[PDB]
Amino acid sequence: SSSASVKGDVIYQIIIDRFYDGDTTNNNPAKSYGLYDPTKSKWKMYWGGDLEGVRQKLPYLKQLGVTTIWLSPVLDNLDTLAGTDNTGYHGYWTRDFKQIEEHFGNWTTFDTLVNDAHQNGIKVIVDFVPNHSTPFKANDSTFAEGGALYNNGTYMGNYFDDATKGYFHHNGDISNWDDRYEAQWKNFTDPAGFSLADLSQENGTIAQYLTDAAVQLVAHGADGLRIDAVKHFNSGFSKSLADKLYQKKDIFLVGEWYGDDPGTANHLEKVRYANNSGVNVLDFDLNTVIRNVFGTFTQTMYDLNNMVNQTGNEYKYKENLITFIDNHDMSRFLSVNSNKANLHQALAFILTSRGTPSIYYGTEQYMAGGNDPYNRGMMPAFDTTTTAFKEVSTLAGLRRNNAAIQYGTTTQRWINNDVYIYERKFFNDVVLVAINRNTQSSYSISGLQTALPNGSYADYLSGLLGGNGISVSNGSVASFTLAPGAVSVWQYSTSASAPQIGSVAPNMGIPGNVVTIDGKGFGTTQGTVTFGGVTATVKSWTSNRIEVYVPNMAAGLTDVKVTAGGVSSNLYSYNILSGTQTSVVFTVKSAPPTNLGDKIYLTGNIPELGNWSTDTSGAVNNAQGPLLAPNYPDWFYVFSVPAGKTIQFKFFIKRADGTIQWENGSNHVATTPTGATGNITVTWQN
Ligand SMILES: C[C@H]1O[C@H](O[C@H]2[C@H](O)[C@@H](O)[C@@H](O[C@H]3[C@H](O)[C@@H](O)[C@H](O)O[C@@H]3CO)O[C@@H]2CO)[C@H](O)[C@@H](O)[C@@H]1N[C@H]1O[C@H](CO)[C@@H](O[C@H]2O[C@H](CO)[C@@H](O[C@H]3O[C@H](CO)[C@@H](O)[C@H](O)[C@H]3O)[C@H](O)[C@H]2O)[C@H](O)[C@H]1O
Ligand SMILES: OC[C@H]1O[C@H](O[C@H]2[C@H](O)[C@@H](O)[C@@H](O)O[C@@H]2CO)[C@H](O)[C@@H](O)[C@@H]1O
Ligand SMILES: OC[C@H]1O[C@H](O[C@H]2[C@H](O)[C@@H](O)[C@@H](O)O[C@@H]2CO)[C@H](O)[C@@H](O)[C@@H]1O
Ligand SMILES: [Ca+2]
Ligand SMILES: [Ca+2]
Ligand SMILES: [Ca+2]
Repeated sequence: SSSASVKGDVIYQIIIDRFYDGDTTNNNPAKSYGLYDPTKSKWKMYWGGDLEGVRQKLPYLKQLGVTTIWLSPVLDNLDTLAGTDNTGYHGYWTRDFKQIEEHFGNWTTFDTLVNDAHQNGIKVIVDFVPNHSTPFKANDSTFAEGGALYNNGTYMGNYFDDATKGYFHHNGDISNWDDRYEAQWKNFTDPAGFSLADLSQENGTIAQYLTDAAVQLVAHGADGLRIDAVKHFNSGFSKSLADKLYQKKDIFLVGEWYGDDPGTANHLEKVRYANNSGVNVLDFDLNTVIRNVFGTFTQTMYDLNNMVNQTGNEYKYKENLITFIDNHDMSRFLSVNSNKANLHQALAFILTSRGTPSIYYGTEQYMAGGNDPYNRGMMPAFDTTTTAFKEVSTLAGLRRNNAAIQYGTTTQRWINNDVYIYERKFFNDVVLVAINRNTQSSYSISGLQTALPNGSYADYLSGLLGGNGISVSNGSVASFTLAPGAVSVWQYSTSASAPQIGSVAPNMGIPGNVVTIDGKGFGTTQGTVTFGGVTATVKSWTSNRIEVYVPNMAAGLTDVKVTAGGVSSNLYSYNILSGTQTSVVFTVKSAPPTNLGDKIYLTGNIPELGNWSTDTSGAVNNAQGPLLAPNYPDWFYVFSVPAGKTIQFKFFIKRADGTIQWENGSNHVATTPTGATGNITVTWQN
C-alpha cells in the first residue's frame, strides 16, 4: 500500500492541543476537569486543540504539500495536575493506552480524521509512548495518579500496588542518561520534580497490552507510528512489536532515539538499532549539523556534507531516516536564527535531501519560541501566501514527482564554507540543488559539473528564494552567480525503460506479510518478483508500485528483484524472520571477569541471533548485544527471537582489543516462549 514508504512525502508534526480547536465542547471535560486554560498563558495546561481541529484544517495541509501527518500522542493522558499548572496536554503521560484522550475527541473522532485525511491523499502516523505511564513521586502516592494504568477504563495498577503484578520497573530514577542500563530500567525524570512510572516491557501482560494498543491504532486506520523514547526501553521489544505491526499491515515505523551523534559512546548501538530492529530512526545526526550550519553558524557546509556522507555510510536504509530542523523538544529554528532566508534554506535542504522531511507545525507561519514549552505555542495563522508555505508546497511536489529525491544517491558538486551544491540521482532522474547560506554575499560558481542532460534549466522554485536558470552542456554547467542567501533547484525526470527498484518496505517481516516495492519501469502488465530467487505471489502490479506476499521461504536477509519484459531490476534487501517473534530476556550467569571495554554478546543458529556471527558492527543479523551487567558477573539483555522455537546459542566476550573469547563446551539449547515475552537463563560454560 502507500503506507509502507514515505520517501515521496512531506511529514508534518502536529502537537494536537496547540494546532486548532475544532470542537470547543471537549475543552474541559468532567473526567479531567480543571486542566484547561482559556487564556493561553499557562504554558503547560491544555489550550484546546483537538483531532476535529486537525480534520478541519485538511485543506490547508493538503495545499501546503503535506502527505503524512505525524500526530502527537492521542491516547488518554493523566486526568489530574502534576504540580502547578502542569498537565498531559502534550500526550506523553498515558493513563490508558486503549482510549483516545477526551480533550481531543473519542474513537469516532479519530476514525473520522483518519478517514478524511485518507480521502485527501494524506496519511496519518501516531506518536506512541510505550516507555511509561504518568507522573509520580515515590514517597507520595497522592501526587497525580500515582502512575495509574487502565485498560479501556478498567484499572490495572499503579506504582504502589505492583508487588504481585510487576507491571512497572522499581529501580529508581535515571541519574546518568548515557548509561544504557539506567536509561532503560530506571525512571524518566522531569526537572519539575517528578518521575514517570516506567513500564516493564519484560512483563508479559504489559508487553501484550502495549502490542494490542498499537495494533488498535492500525486497525483504526493509522498508517504507521512514531515510537517515543526507543533508547529508554529494551530493543528486543521494539523488534518484536514491529513484527506484530507488520503482520497487520505494511505500515511505516520510525523511532525516536534522541541524540547519540557520531563519535559518541552509544552511537553504534543506535545505528545497529536502525539497521536491525525493523524500526527506522529520526535523524538526530543530521539535525545537529543542520542547526549549526543554518542556525548558529558554528559549523560549515563542509560539516554538512561530511554528515551526509557519514550517515550514508552507516545507515543501511538511510532513505528511511526522518529529517528535521527542529521539533517539540528543542528551540524553534527562528529562535536560534531569526533570518527567514536561513530558515528557507534549511527547509529546502531537508525537502530535497535523502530520507523524508518532518516539518514541525507552524514553521511555515514563522513561529518562534525557545525550548519546551515555549516551542509549543498556538498555531498563529493559516496563511497560504507565506514564502515558506509556497516553498514547501513547491518542493513537496518535486519530491512526489522526481524519483531522484525519493531514492537517489547524493553527490557533492560544489562546496565552500557557505555554499553547498549537491546532486540527487536515481537512474535517469536527476535533481541538482544549490544552497548559499550567506545572506550578504553572492558567489561566482565556476567548474560545476552535473549529471543533468544537455539543455537550459529554469529554477524549479521560479526565483522564490533567489534562484536562477542554468545552461548545461556535456556535463558542465556554464558559470553563473549564486545570489545572496539563495536556493536554486534544477531537475530532470523521464520514464524508465527497465525496472528500477527505489524501495522495498517494510524492511522486515514473516512469510505472508504484504510488502511494497516502489520504483519505476515495472510496466502495466504483470511480470514477476523474486525474493532470493523464490517467486513471490503478486497482490497488485502498477508501473511504479508492486505489492507482494513474502514467500514461505527460509529466514534471513534476502534480495528482492523485479522482472519486467524479461529484464531484471537492481536488487533490494529484505529481512525474513524465522516466525512471529517473542521478546526474551537472555541472562548468562557467572561469566568470566572482564575489564573496561570488554562486552559480552549472544550468537546462535538463527538469523535473529546472527547465525553464529561474532561480528558486532552495524550489519544486519550479526552478533546480538552487547549484554549489560548491573548484576555482574551475571550479564543480560533482551532480544527478539521466533516464538515457540527450539534454538541453539552461545555467548562470547568481545575484549576491548577486538579479541573473541567464546564460552566453552556444547551449545546451550532452549525453547522460546509462545507468548509476547519470556526468559532464558543459563550459566556461562567454562
Ligand atoms: C525530551 C527527550 O529527553 C531525552 O532526551 C535526552 C537524550 O537522551 C540525551 O542524550 C540528551 O541529548 C543530547 C544529545 O545526545 C546530543 O546529541 C545533543 O547535541 O544535545 C542533547 C541535549 O543535551 O538530552 C536529551 C534531553 O534534552 C529522551 O531520551 C527523549 O526520548 C525525550 N523525548 C521524548 O520523550 C518524552 C517522554 O515521553 C517526551 O517528553 C514529555 O515528557 C517530558 C517529561 O515529563 C516533558 O519534558 C520535561 O522533561 C524533559 C526530560 O527531563 C526536559 O528535558 C524538559 O525540559 C521538560 O519539560 C515533555 O514536556 C513532554 O513532552 C518528549 O516530548 C519526547 O519527544
Ligand atoms: O570542477 C570539478 C570540481 O568541482 C567542485 O570544486 C569546486 C570547489 O568545490 C569550490 O570550492 C571552488 O574551488 O571551485 C571548484 C571548481 O572549480 C567539486 O567540489 C570538486 O569535487 C570537483 O572536482
Ligand atoms: O561457526 C559456526 C559454529 O559456531 C559455534 O562454534 C564455535 C564454538 O562454540 C567455540 O567453542 C569455538 O570453537 O568457535 C566455534 C566457531 O568457530 C557453534 O557452537 C557451532 O555449533 C557452529 O557450528
Ligand atoms: Ca477542543
Ligand atoms: Ca485524560
Ligand atoms: Ca524504560
